[PDB]
Amino acid sequence: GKITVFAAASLTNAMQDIATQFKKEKGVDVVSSFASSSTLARQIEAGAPADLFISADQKWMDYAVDKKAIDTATRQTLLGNSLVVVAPKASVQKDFTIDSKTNWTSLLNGGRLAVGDPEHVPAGIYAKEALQKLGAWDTLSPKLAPAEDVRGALALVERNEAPLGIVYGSDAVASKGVKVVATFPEDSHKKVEYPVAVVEGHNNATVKAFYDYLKGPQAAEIFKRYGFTIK
Repeated sequence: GKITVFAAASLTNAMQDIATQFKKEKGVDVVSSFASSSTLARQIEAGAPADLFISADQKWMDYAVDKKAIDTATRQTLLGNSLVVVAPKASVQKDFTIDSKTNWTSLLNGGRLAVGDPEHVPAGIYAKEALQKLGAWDTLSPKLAPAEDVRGALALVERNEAPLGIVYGSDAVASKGVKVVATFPEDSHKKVEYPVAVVEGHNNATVKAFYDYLKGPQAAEIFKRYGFTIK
């Protein structure tokens, strides 16, 4: 039959390849919707008939659980990731270090810093927490180029519409157009974690077999090659 997965936009390439292999080996079509985890959790609350939800943070899974929208016994942390700064591939921007004295103003040179919208996109929330911790937020908040999800922020940098952007380490792996120029210290922000859960009322043998496959070795291979860490 058919399975619908709502997945954080950073999972795009990994989930597409997983769906391909799952169809090949088991016959079932997996159709994913990719968007900010916030948008997808709100769609699920409203009644969108997703079978599985994978969030780029604990926050928006918590939100869907609190709304009684999730089969909570299935909830498990699946993946981790790093938070990075990226530049267009061709840019001459050097690697730099991120600390309380980083000269963000200098690095941007009058350009914007592409981010997932920090009002709700997990990549933006992680970014804001870090820049607040580091004392850079009041300097950088006027210079942001927010995006509907972390892949829209990635696309701004790819197109050299922003000279730097904050995206996940895995997003740099997926893109042929950017390179990593810095990594946020892990102690600057909450650990990046992706919970998966079956959506309430969607726990049937078909959906459950694909849920199990996500936690399995074929999926793990694909996730690792796309720059996710396996929990």
